[PDB]
Amino acid sequence: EELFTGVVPILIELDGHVNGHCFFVRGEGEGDATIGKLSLKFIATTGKLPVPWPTLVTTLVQCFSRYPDHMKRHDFFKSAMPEGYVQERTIYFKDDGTYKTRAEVKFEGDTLVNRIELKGIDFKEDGNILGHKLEYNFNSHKVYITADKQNNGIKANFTIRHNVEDGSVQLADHYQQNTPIDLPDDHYLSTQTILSKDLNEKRDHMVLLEYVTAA
Ligand SMILES: [Cu+2]
Repeated sequence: EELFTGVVPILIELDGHVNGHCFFVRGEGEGDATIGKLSLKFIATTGKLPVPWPTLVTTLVQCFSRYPDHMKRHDFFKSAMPEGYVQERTIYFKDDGTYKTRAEVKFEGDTLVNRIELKGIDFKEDGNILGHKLEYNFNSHKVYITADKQNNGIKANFTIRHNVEDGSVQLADHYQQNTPIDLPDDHYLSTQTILSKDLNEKRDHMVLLEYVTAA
């Protein structure tokens, strides 16, 4: 709780391998967990990414979600601090390839840091992902959390809707395990996101603003 009153600096570092391709992504910014606001800039320090930016958005700190006082007792992510929880995920793109990921989220000094390993496999050649055919926007989604207990963590479930350029939609099935390095009765996070760019950046990048509240 108290480690998130005020505004906290965020550092996100990603390690990506998809179909033999390679990338590293670094993001700075800050979060305000008392109103659920995130602001972040990400740079692909290894030139043009091999996947479209919005596939990585879900993957790149839920501990910045806003919990109503009446729900403060059900916030897992904050309870596991300043020590760090591990976020594990599996992501199926329908009829297109998979992401499997592991991440440690923890405080380092006064910075909340999130360090991430990613593998991406079986992704179709010139499918929507490897073919960069998704629109550069993000939609709203609900993230259904539930207790794990038998491994002192939480699980999660949601489906991301991706806008394809022609007008169809790429579905991305997420499964999630978090585990500490507290338990919540079944609720969900309501997520809202805006993908932008910075007209004074040359490098390849993404600006991201986002609001999340629990219900
Ligand atoms: Cu690597």
